[PDB]
Amino acid sequence: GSEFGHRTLASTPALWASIPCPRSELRLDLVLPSAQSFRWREQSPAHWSGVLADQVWTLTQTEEQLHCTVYRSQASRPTPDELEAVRKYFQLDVTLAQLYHHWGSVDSHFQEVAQKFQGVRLLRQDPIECLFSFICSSCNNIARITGMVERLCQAFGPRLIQLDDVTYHGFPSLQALAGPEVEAHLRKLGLGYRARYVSASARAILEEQGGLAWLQQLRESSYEEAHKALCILPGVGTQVADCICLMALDKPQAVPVDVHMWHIAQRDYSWHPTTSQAKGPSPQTNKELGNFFRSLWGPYAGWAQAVLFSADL
DNA sequence: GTAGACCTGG
DNA sequence: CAGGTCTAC
Ligand SMILES: [Ca+2]
Repeated sequence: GSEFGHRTLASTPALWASIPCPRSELRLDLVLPSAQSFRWREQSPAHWSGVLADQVWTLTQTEEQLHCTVYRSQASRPTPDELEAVRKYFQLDVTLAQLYHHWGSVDSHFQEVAQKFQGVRLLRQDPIECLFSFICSSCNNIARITGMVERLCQAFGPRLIQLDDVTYHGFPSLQALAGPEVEAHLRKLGLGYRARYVSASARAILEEQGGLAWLQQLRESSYEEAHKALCILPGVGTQVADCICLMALDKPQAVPVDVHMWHIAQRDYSWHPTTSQAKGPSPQTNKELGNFFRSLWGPYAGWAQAVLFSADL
């Protein structure tokens, strides 16, 4: 009975396991729907379900605990090894209290604004999902992006399991996305011109860059190196590259500059371009603005930016 | 080194 | 009308 549908902490207590984690270090309601990953849904109030480490999970938290439950057979509580995967996904080793202190210490503005928005951290995402999810972010809003990514995974990703009327799918592989007629197919799913970038980048990686390995090892390369490489892919400009660097390649100093960030820079810092004579967003002015926040916040400027983006809603 | 074109739900 | 990327003078 309760053995069907998405679980909740109450309905199947013996199936959940917890990870010590204070809400000051993580607010699911601030991270999961914030445009880092687009594959988490709050199917039950305060409960988020999505694919993590190739399996489906539901997560919910109390004041000091991050409660997790996994759907693989034979119903059972998450093993310690599995829970680890959750910890790594949320990079729980990176201490938020420490980062907030540092940023608050060097930025009076961050100071005030951050008090009301604690728990905003960066998800450690898979390079492929992050690469194609953000290729779909172009001239698009979170709601539409979520739909496109969803249709995309349903059509080309492996079927995992079914909860209620939701069939979860793993993210498509490079082979799948590189397949014949993927573009036309993606266009039917509404991805528009982005359909072409998805197809083109899948093939470029597989047939020109050396495949998945080329991408995966960027995590060991330098931020400037990683950012440089990523920009080779079609549909991947400096902005989506920074997103990938920050979100999947362990480059915490990466700062994706979009119009949103410009608004923050102008309104909350009275910032203006020093180098370029261009007064608005341009390849040159965007690069600079990114440098501005890096010198202000430090080695984790990217994480700091996420905090401001949350409080800005 | 700065404009329209690219797609389409609103 | 709306998060960028791409390419033409
Ligand atoms: Ca490119």
